Amino acid sequence: RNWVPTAQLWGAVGAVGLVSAT
Amino acid sequence: VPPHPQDLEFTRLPNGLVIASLENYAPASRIGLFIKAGSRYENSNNLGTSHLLRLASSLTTKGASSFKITRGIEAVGGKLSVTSTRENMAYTVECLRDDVDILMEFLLNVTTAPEFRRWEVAALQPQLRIDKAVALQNPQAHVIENLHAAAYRNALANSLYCPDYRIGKVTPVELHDYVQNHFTSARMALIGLGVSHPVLKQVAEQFLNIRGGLGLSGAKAKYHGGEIREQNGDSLVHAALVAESAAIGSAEANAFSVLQHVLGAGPHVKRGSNATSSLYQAVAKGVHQPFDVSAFNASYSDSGLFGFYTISQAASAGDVIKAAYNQVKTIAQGNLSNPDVQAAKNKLKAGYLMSVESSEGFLDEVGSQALAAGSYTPPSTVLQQIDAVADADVINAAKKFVSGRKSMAASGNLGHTPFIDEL
Amino acid sequence: GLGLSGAKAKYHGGEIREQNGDSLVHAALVAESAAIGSAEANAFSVLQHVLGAGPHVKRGSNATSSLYQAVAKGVHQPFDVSAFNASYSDSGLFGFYTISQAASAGDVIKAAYNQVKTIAQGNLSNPDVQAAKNKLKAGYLMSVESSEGFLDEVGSQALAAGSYTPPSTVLQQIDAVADADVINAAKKFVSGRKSMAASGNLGHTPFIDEL
Amino acid sequence: WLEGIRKWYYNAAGFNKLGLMRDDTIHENDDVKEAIRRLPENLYNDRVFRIKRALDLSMRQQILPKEQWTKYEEDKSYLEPYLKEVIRERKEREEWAKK
Amino acid sequence: VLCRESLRGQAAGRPLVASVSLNVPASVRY
Amino acid sequence: VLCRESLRGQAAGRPLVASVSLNVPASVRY
Amino acid sequence: ATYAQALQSVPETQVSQLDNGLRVASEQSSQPTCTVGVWIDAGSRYESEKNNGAGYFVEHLAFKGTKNRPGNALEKEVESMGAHLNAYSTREHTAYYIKALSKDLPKAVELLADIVQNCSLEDSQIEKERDVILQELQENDTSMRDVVFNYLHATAFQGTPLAQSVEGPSENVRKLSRADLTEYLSRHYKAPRMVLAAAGGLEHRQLLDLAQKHFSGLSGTYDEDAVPTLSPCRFTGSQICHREDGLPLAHVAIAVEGPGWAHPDNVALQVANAIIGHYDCTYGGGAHLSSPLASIAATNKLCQSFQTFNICYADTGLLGAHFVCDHMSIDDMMFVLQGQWMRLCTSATESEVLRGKNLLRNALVSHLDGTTPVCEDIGRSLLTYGRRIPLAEWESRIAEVDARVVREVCSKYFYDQCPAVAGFGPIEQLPDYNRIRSGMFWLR
Repeated sequence: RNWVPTAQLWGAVGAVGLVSAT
Repeated sequence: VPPHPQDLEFTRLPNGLVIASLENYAPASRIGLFIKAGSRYENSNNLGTSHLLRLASSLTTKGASSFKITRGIEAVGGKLSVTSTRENMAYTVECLRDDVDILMEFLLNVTTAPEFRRWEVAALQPQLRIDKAVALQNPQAHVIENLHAAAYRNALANSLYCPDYRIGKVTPVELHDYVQNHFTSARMALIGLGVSHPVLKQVAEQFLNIRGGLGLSGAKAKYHGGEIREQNGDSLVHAALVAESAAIGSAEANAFSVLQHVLGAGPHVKRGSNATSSLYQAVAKGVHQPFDVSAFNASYSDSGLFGFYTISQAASAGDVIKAAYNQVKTIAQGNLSNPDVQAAKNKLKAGYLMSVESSEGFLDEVGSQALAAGSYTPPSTVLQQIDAVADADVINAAKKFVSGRKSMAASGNLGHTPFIDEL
Repeated sequence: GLGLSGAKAKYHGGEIREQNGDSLVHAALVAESAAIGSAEANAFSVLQHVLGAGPHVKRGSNATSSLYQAVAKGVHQPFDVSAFNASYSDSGLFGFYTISQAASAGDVIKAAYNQVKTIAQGNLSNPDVQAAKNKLKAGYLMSVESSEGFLDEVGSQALAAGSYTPPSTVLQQIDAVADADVINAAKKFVSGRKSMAASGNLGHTPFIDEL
Repeated sequence: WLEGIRKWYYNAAGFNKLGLMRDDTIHENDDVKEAIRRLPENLYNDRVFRIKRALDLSMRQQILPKEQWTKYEEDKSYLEPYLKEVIRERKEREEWAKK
Repeated sequence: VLCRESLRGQAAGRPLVASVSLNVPASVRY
Repeated sequence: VLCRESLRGQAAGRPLVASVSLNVPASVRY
Repeated sequence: ATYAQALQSVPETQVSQLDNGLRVASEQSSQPTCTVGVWIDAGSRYESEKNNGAGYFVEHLAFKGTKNRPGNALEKEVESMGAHLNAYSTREHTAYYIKALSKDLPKAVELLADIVQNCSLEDSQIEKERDVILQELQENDTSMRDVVFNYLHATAFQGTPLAQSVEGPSENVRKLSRADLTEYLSRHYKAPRMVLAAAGGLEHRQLLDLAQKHFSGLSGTYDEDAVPTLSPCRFTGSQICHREDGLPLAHVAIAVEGPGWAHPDNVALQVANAIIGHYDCTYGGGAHLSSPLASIAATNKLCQSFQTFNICYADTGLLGAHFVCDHMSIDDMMFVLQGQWMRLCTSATESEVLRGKNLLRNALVSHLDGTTPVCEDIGRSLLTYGRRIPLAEWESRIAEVDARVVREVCSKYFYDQCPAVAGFGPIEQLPDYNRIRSGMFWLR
């Protein structure tokens, strides 16, 4: 319900961060 | 625009149960099941059983679990209360108009079909040590327990709160039996507000038909004379001195009830000096301190108490009680003008009309009468009842106080607080 | 300040009844006896021993005890009753203490009370008093036997009077108590204002006015 | 029908040789703990000893004499009626929490 | 409590009535 | 505190007298 | 009939206005007794650093003899007629009112007009009420419930009028002159700033005749120069920690800046505070209670009581909560409470919001029962809202609220906001302000 936009944003943070570090 | 007032309907079933609904057209509903069950119908053995039963209203029933009762009522914004007197237990539910059937369902489940599980009752035992200790912060409460204890012998001498030794000792079997004996048709009375009569009658026939032993003449309020004096070490010295008044059914009750208002009943003006109060003015002229005194009047279907309550310093109590006592004695000898009674009657009948104004007080008054008599007598007749009280009845009531056996109870530093024999 | 003497033992009549929820029902019923200085004290003290003072025989049935025999014939249970006697330099209390079941207390207190009332009216032979005096004066000599009790008795008198009066004179004091003094003491109990105290399950345990 | 092989499995289980009933060997959890807490003094203090004795046996690597073994017919299900209610109340709380 | 003004009204207005509830705090009316 | 035999003598022989000490246990005589 | 119909069929409140400025309002019923009174935009927020405590003193002196009815003649006359007379002072609203028989309505309105307009203010009586207030300020000092709330105001609205207590500092009470009281009266007690409310069995026409005949003597305009209008008060996120281990239980009051009387959000904030709810140790439900804070607090026995409040003023307020607990339970209570705020801001189920609505639905109808609460509602509504709001309008705004609205509104007022915190008692455990401020947003 409410954690869908949060988990998507954290999903982006993790994705772009893993792309950043490597 | 003013709306029309409807008649309070009334039905009494063949099995003995009293029913009374008022179609209010209100936003809220207000339903109560009044029962002749309370501190008095306990005995020497099973004490504090009404107190635990009063607390246990949300415990698991046969039709609904404790969880379901709490959450189901709260989810509709409702609330289920229990209001015990010495005589009567008033299980009352409140809610919106569309959620009636629901609150009623839980109300009936609690009152007709409770389970009283061993572990749930055992879990609830320490709550009555709390609930007692909360109320006993008001020293009024403990003085009144001691007053009734010392005034009567067996029946009304039972404390409303559980005796301290009985904390933990009340059994689930005693609750079962206390319900089975007292929560019965001839002893019960279902009141309604903001609800149609036929459904309330049909529900009362369908569910509230359970009849057992103890119906219903009753027990004897054996009046006695006593004094218990609890040394407190408190800031003030709370005390009370009463004698046997009349029972609620007669015109004598109204004479005592008027005499209460002739004397200092209780203040009307915020931060006033208590002007028209008799007792306050009698003691004020005598001793010059911070104090309070007021006329205490208890009336039950069996018996009643009347006198006054005094609050004072260590030494002042001696003077305050005597001066108040002498002011009761001076009115007893026909020193009472007609305007004093005519004011007091107006204070009483106004105060009565104000007490029935809010629907909670109204319902408590309809439920009072449904048990006490088995009938309803509307405000106008009560106004006539008050206005018809003669001055002679007030002087005779005041005289019955002084002549009759005395019951005293006090708590504080009582070094200069008198005994009954010293009066 | 102060300097000896004292205030006033203002005697009254009262009853406080503490609901206990106990196995037994402990209770006591007394009236104003005499103060320690007079011969009336010795009459009450003899009257205590005429009535059931306290057992002498280990595991006995309390034979010569009056109160125990009066209640035993009435009600058939486990009980105990005894004559309670307090005497001070100002005032004193006398009566009896009852221990019993819930329902038995009503019978036990009445039957014991009636046995005090039968003595008070005057049924008392000379051997009863002469035994009781012998019990008392023996019990006194036994109380002063151990040095702890002796010292407490010498210290009792040093404050109470300001003097010492050796055992032999106390024996004479006891033996000189007439039968009339015992009947008058027993009568002063019944006639005088009453003081009660009870604790237990008191449902069938009477008030003072019910006596 | 297969009450036979049920009775075989009971004997093959072997907790009866230690003098334990079936519900003494139930794995504790939040429901069982709660059911065991709800037990009245007698059944609690009994299971206490039955378990206390069975552990003492298990220490010594022994079992009871054959007559003292628990019987499939006389194996009382003392814990069930409580545990059923605890589970049903939890299911109710979950079904209410669902909405 | 402390002075005479606040101390007014405390004296027993009526026989005490104990109320307990599911929602509302437990009170002792009069 | 079960039979009549042991229950004899427990009735109050005299006014209670509280003794406390440095060495000896605290007693309540009569 | 249904709840929605009952709301529509409820008696419609009616308001008239005198030429001199006074608003006159009424709610008619079939009952025989009634409440009638006077509500005034006056109190602590209008007071200043010189004359703080004026509104209280006046309330103290009000019911002592008027200029035409001296000493305790007013007191005797109200008492002897079978009626009650009462008063109070809020920070923004002073009010006097009489509860009486409907028959007695004309005399009641006259005695109200007499109390307001021509007050005596006897000098010998000011010197006695000086001691009475000095006693009463010590009576409030022992009440920990009040002390912590006055501290909450003092620190929430620091350096502004709302920080001031309604009773005022003991020094002002000791030195407040008759010149200050009379000037405060002459300024603030006037017709356009006042409302006459009534409720019971009474005719609006008759009340308006009584108000015209007795209250039209009040002035209706300014001297062109001394008309005080409310400057907005600065809310400051801050803490006050009256450490006192001698007292038995710690009281904590934490709040964020409120909406103000005007804001529609208030409804959603009342629903919000209803979800978190309130608890006391005498409650029945305990472990099975709906609001998780109460359930958790009941099971573990964290606190004796807690209560969520929304104190409202003209353009601001205090939205938060209050709790009373053991000295080892403060961190936990705070953690559950803030946990509930953050939860409600971020995640709010449709079911619990419906419960929140129904609690508020029931609260409105429960509160407006009897004449005195309805007369209060009228008198307060006209000073704050401007008009009386019907129960149907309230229901429209409650039905408007769903889960998304509660989240959008709770998160607006509570998420990542500095809260005003007030602690009195054994508060060694009371979390550090940085840790409290860290708790006002989430991990998330």
